[PDB]
Amino acid sequence: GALTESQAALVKSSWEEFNANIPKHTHRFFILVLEIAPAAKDLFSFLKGTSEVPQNNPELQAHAGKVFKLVYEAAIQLEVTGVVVTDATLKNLGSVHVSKGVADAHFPVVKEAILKTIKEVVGAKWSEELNSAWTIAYDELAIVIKKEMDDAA
Ligand code: HEM
Repeated sequence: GALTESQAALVKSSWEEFNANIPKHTHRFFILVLEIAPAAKDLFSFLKGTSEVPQNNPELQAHAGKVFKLVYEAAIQLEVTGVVVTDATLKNLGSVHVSKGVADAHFPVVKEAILKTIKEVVGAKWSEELNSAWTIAYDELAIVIKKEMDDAA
């Protein structure tokens, strides 16, 4: 709907399971990115000039771990305040994405790689409600990001 408390619980819950195996889950996210849009590889500094996604890279792990953390925090924020607040960081994030060649048409790619990751993290605990909670948070965070991008360009 607009993030109920049982929806926020599920995001936090699946988020903690994700965090439990960063090496594994973060490698798996970039696999799902590249399965969707193989052309995206080149945008990523730690993937460029590599054949396969690295499995024990600290840069990949740090990046993909931050990404998930910000969707999960966006979802708590929506639950609690009703909105996503734009701060310096999301302003900062807009200029970096503009610097790296990210367009609005790229957002659906990372959104589906994140849904598929989480589905594999929770396994049998997956529900259509968890799915809609991550969807809402991602979508609300991208809208903020996208305008900070559109203001940087
Ligand atoms: C809400 C959705 C997204 C979130 C929360 C987000 C978050 C981030 C963050 C936190 C970083 C590192 C920022 C820094 O400290 O420099 C970053 C970098 C990056 N992101 Fe995203 N991102 C999102 C969507 C996307 C999309 C759709 C793409 C395009 C395929 C993308 C591509 C990149 C690239 C190319 C970098 C630079 C990382 C590097 O090359 O080292 N992002 N993103």
